[PDB]
Amino acid sequence: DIIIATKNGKVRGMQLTVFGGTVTAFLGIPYAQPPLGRLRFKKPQSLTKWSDIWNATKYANSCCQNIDQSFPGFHGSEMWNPNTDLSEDCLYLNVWIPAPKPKNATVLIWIYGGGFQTGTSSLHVYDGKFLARVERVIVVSMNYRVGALGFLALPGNPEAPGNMGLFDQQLALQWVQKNIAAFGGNPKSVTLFGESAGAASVSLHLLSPGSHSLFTRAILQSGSFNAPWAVTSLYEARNRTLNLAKLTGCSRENETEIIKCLRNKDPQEILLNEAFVVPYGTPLSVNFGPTVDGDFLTDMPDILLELGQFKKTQILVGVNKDEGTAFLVYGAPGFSKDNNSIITRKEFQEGLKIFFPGVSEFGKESILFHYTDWVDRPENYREALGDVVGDYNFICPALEFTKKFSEWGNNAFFYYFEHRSSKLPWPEWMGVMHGYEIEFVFGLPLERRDQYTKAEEILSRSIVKRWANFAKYGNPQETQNNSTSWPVFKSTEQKYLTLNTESTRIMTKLRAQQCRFWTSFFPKV
Amino acid sequence: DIIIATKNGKVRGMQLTVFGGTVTAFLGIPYAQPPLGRLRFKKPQSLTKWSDIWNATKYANSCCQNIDQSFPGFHGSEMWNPNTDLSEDCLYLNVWIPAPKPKNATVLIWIYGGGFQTGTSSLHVYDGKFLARVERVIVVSMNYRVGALGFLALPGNPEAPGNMGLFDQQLALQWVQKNIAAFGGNPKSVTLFGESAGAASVSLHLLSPGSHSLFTRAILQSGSFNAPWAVTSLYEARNRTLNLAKLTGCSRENETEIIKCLRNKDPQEILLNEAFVVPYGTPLSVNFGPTVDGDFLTDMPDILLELGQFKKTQILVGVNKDEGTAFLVYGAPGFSKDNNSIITRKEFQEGLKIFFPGVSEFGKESILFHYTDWVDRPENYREALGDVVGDYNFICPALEFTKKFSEWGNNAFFYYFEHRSSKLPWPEWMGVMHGYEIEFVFGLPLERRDQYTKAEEILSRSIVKRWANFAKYGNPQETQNNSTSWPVFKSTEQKYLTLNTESTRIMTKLRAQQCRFWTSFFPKV
Amino acid sequence: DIIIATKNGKVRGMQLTVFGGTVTAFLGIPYAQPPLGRLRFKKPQSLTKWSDIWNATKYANSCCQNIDQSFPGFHGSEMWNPNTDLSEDCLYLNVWIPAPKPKNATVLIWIYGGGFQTGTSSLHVYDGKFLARVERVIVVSMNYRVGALGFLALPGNPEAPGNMGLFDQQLALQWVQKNIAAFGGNPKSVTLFGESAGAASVSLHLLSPGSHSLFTRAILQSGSFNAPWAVTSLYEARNRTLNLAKLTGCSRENETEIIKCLRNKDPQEILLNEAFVVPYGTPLSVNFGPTVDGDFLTDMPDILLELGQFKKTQILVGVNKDEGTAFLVYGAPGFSKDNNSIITRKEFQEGLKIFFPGVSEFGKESILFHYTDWVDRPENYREALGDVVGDYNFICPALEFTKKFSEWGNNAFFYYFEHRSSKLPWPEWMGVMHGYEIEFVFGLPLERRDQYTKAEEILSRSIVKRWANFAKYGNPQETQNNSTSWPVFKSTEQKYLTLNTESTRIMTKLRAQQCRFWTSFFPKV
Ligand SMILES: *[C@@H]1O[C@H](CO[C@@H]2O[C@@H](C)[C@@H](O)[C@@H](O)[C@@H]2O)[C@@H](O)[C@H](O)[C@H]1NC(C)=O
Ligand SMILES: *[C@@H]1O[C@H](CO[C@@H]2O[C@@H](C)[C@@H](O)[C@@H](O)[C@@H]2O)[C@@H](O)[C@H](O)[C@H]1NC(C)=O
Ligand SMILES: *[C@@H]1O[C@H](CO[C@@H]2O[C@@H](C)[C@@H](O)[C@@H](O)[C@@H]2O)[C@@H](O)[C@H](O)[C@H]1NC(C)=O
Ligand SMILES: [Cl-]
Ligand SMILES: [Cl-]
Ligand SMILES: [Cl-]
Ligand code: NA
Ligand code: NA
Ligand code: NA
Repeated sequence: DIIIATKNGKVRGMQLTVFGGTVTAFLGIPYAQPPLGRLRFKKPQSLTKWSDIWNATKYANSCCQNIDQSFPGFHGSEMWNPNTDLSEDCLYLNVWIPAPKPKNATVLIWIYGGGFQTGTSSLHVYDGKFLARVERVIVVSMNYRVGALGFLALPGNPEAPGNMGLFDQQLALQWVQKNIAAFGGNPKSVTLFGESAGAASVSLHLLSPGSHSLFTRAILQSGSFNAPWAVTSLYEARNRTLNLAKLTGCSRENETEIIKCLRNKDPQEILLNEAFVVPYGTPLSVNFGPTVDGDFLTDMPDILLELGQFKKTQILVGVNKDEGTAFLVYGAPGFSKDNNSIITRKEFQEGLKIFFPGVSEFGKESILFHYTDWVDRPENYREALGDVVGDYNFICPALEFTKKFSEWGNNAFFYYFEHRSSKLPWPEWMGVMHGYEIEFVFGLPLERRDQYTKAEEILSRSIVKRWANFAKYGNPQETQNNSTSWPVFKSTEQKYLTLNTESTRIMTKLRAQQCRFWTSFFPKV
Repeated sequence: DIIIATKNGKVRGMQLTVFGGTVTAFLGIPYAQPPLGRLRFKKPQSLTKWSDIWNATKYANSCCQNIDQSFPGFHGSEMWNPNTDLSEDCLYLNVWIPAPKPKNATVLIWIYGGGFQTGTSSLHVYDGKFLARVERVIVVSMNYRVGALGFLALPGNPEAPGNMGLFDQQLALQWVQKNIAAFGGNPKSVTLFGESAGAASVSLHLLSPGSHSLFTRAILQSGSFNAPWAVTSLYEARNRTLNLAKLTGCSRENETEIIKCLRNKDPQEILLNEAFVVPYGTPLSVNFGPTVDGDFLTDMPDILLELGQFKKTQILVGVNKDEGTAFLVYGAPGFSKDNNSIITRKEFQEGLKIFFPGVSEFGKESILFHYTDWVDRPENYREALGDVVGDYNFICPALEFTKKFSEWGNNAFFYYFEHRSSKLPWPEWMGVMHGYEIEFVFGLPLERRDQYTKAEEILSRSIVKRWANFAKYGNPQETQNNSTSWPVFKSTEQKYLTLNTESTRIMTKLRAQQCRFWTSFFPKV
Repeated sequence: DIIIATKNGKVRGMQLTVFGGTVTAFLGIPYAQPPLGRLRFKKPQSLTKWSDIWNATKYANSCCQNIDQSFPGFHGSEMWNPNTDLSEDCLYLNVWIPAPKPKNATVLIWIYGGGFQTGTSSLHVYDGKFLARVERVIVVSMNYRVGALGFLALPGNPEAPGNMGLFDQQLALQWVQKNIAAFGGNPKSVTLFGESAGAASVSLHLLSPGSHSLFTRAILQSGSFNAPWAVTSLYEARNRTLNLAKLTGCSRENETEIIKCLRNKDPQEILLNEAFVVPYGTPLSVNFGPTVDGDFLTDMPDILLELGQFKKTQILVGVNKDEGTAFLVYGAPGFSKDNNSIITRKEFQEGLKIFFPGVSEFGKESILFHYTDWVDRPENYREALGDVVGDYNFICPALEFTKKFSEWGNNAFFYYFEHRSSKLPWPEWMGVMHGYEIEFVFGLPLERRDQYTKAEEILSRSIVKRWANFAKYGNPQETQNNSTSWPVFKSTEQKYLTLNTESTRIMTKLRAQQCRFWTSFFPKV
């Protein structure tokens, strides 16, 4: 058996067989009072207490959230949908600990992405039992509130202050500071890692003075708060909150009255309306996300970043080669997972309209300009629109974050993931898609039984070791198997490392031309 | 009289006449519960307590261990055999303190070598009364468990977790932190020094976070954990533990059952079997040694070293000119202490087979290649095989440890001991053998009565002062008698200092060609 | 009235009129138990306690000590003799505090010189009322034991451990740490300053870990522990202690018996014998001085200095142009204060014999060599012998101390005092004598009534300000009156500053040729 005495009381885990060995899992440990009723929209409140043993033996409810129904039956999209019941009663977390119980293990705290609107920690690709087996770290993950239930903002108003999902994340990190030593974990050795919105959330914990002391280091996969989807401004947030009240017929004179009304609405009505709180929204729309609440976040993050006002520590940051493709089949004309999507100039022009709703005419023409001069290919426009979307949304904000961060003294490591999963269910033209490094990081290809190639095992093995070396030692080398040394990202040289199954290479200045466009010029339009 | 009140209770020492003066010795102070019975194989447990006075007036039991019987009657080998009764009841330590009682003396803590299989602190060449007389430091030494009784590993299993000898060492350092101030010693000024396995153990205390706070600085004579004999991997350890169970007919389904059985076996049966737990073993075999227990040692030490995860402090590291010769007369064909051992190519080839059991055919041919191109000498092959064995085993791992360590900021000093003791009982062709600087460090030649030359007195005097200056001031200069300044070992210049009776010289890049072979190339084969 | 409540109880001071203003003096505050009887030769014991008010209204007893009787009636020498009753009951100190009572004044603690054999703090040239009036610092001075009563050594023997005068000094600094805040003084802003043996004592407080925390910064006028008169080695000390026992017929089997006997002898018999405990002694002889006691001082100070083992802080160090002249009229042939002492080669040769008793023949010839090649002057040999004595004894050890100290990172300032007091009672050929900057430092020429020139007032004014700026701010600039900036003494450039009534100049490499002789070469002979 395996009871562990936490501050809140005792909890039971379950033994897992992994790679001829054992991991102990604690699935579904509550970390907050369920945010129901009076508590919906509020910050997570400290969890009651309890005698008797809590069975943390299965994954807990996933938070309310709209589901991706664009490809029913399709593993590509469906692997991302919640795989446990939705419920507002969702403030739970998971612990994988090596067997035997470690003495002082480094801890990795995963924060899932999904645009701040969706996601859950119980996804198969977020399963921590491998990292715990293989690198002997303890892996933790938590569910946090998404969509309006997690980010509805009416700032300076504790009824719905904004940022509740982040404070959920924070409360979980805290639970780790208070309880992980009982699990053989070292609260002084915690690395947050996360992907996409998850990566952005991690970068926001680097800015939140509330988070400073609740972790050691950070990893950002395909996301950073300076991405253009990451932060709703106070204006658009308030607009959106009201727009929502309107659609639920919860418009009121008084603002606490609006909240009180929104709290009698049922999750579904809120979920159903979340979509049209925005004018023209895109496949990247973040209807309810992080804002400048003057609590988690004290100023526009761009200012804090520019001015070195953040946790001084090492970071590991990275993006995938074809970041933007996943999004083009959610609205872009003549794109389809089911053919090769050779599109015309005219179609390219219309897709911009889709990704840059407004965004002026000249703005769009300037994107078309920067992106349509070439060594002349039917796939030209198709390739270009994916690259427009990844660069603007993922790659360039990540390279600029690394740059800005690194300028203040800390070591930074940058990777460019370029391996297309041999099992990817999406078609070929989509390439190395957004989110498809995660399974490498979590070490699924280490599982011989699971239809990955040998080369894939090897590559995941190495990534898994670099991630682990990073968390434990702030240095993501793989020192034993005669590997390519990963250099720090300097402003000036901007070296980054390439991850693939063949030649792993040191390279400089990723997307140089592209990012000058997006980073210098584009904000001005 | 001379009682000193320790935490555990009072203890009595004895006055020694030394060099027209007095040293106070405390020999055989218990520091742990005797590791007998239920406790065999476990970590050392905190020592009972006691009223009445413990007489620490003679050296205590030496730990169980196999004896070197290759030259009965021969002082060369026999000087190393235990010179007190063997017993599992062996967790004792010794204190030499200057008279009069010092006010705040720096402390040197000796850790003996002997391959982790043998050794004891009561050897005549480890006698601390000279250092205490001459440099007025307090010298401490402890016995720690060797062989399986000290290193039997079944990891994650407190019944035999591995590394018990190291935790013995650690517990002794602790006793020093808790008690040495009562002896006029400064717990804030402790230098660990040790030789061979002892040197490796010291280097492992540099990695063990458990040891960080229990000492100031370190000296490594002819040994470092990155030597190829120093660390048993988890695999080979477990293999060896089982192999042992098998030979004692202690194979069991359950693993605690295996330990329980091994604990009813008598030390001798365990001692007798320890040898053939290994396939083809060599004269350098370490059947039961340090492992990655995830307690004393959290990861492969090569990684921690490579990644700067160690105590930041000064080190003094060194090797002897003819490190490998001692081993060739324990199995190498046509070697003998009793003639000059001119050997043939064919004999050289066979000796490699002896030192590199397997180790591929090409591996051995590459050693023969690197080592058999010369200015053409009958002693060629004889000289070459000694040099193969010292370089691989002692010199190159020590130079690489210094290099790696020094890269993180700390001052490092490197010496190359090249004086052949005028009393060495081994023959001439063996040169400046492994272990034969110890008597210089401990200052035996300072003893006029003892058949050393004047030049030898002088050289020991100087070494003794440099060691002392190192421990007290982290700088191993001899500042008064117009000496050669010892420079720090930098990566890039790699200056080291030569110790002999004539010209003491500054030199660069010891065994440059040789170590590139062993350090870069050889691990790959 | 003016009572101040110290830890020991209340004390009364007296108002002084100074420069149209008021200083409050506390003269003769006890700081230790009187070291009489059982206590003679022991370390100073913590002072009883007391109700009622101690009148600290006049200078207290000066410590036992032989008097200079070479010029009865002569102000030159007699200004140095004790000007209060001698008594073993002499452990007293003085405080000058500005009126009105300061809020948080920097404190200067004067330690007098006199070869460790003589001196007292109540000398007119040590009067702190001016510094207190003019720079508003609090000035403290203490009497400490001199001669054998203060330095008799029998090391490791608390009956007479050596160094009692230093521990007297230390105990006084302590009294200042514990009590000066009650006097409006800042215990965190204490600068020790002292001259000659006093300067050496200051430099020894830089080495004594016991002193680390009892002061901020240091000033060394004409003295440093590395001067050849400053430290008696353990041998010569013990020799001297026994030699003394012999002359008092206190030779005994047992060593505590020797002390017990020496304690029934009356101060005079001890005082009378102190002189011939030495073979051939010189005018610079220090019969009983600092030793390596393994308490105040843990190792030969040369080693600690060479190895950076000292308090890291700023120092201000300096010497006078004609350091050695004062000594030549105490034994050197054909020298006299009463004529111009043109001496012959032969006389020069004999004076060396006087200053370098033995000291080999070649040693003396090498001094004559280095010092007798010139632009050919009858005063040649007379000038040369003064310069031999000052360089060896004062200048070169001070320049080398500054050099060595400064190499470890701290700012150092060096001055060369070159003004001959217009009132000096010694004759002209003696030039700028040893000890005759003190009156400048203490600011006597600020006193208009006192027969100094205007230029002298100005120069003292400036010195007094630089000293004050040094203590308060660690930087001895005089920033207001368009002065020459005092540069830090670097190893390499060795800039020092010249103090005189006309051109104050920056200069490099004082006595370059001379010190290489004394510093490199001479120790070898
Ligand atoms: C690619 O497919 C696009 C998507 O349209 C829908 O899916 C395809 C596969 C058909 O089943 C069609 O009935 C649906 O409208 C087409 O718009 C696009 O033109 C096709 N492009 C090609 C074949 O290159
Ligand atoms: C050196 O001796 C080797 C060791 O063999 C043994 O010891 C010698 C001294 C003899 O007593 C012999 O009976 C033993 O077998 C010999 O193998 C080797 O050939 C000898 N080499 C020489 C003389 O150069
Ligand atoms: C300088 O005086 C030296 C000291 O000797 C004594 O003092 C002098 C002034 C006389 O009063 C004499 O009776 C004493 O012996 C003489 O040794 C030295 O030769 C004199 N040198 C001169 C005049 O240049
Ligand atoms: Cl690689
Ligand atoms: Cl030398
Ligand atoms: Cl000036
Ligand atoms: Na542009
Ligand atoms: Na090679
Ligand atoms: Na010379």
